[PDB]
Amino acid sequence: DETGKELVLVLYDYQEKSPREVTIKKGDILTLLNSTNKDWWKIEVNDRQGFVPAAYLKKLD
Repeated sequence: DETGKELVLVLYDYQEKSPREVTIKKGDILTLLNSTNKDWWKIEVNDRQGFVPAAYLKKLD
């Protein structure tokens, strides 16, 4: 994790809305840190970790 193993493809741009969210760019390949919640997954982008919509990411496997 925390940069390595499970990766995800960002399907659409996403602008953070809550203090626990992060902003992601469409077309980015990022580390999937936690996919236990159906609607909200934690990922890493740059030097940040936070949630974004699960539907806005595709799991790469």
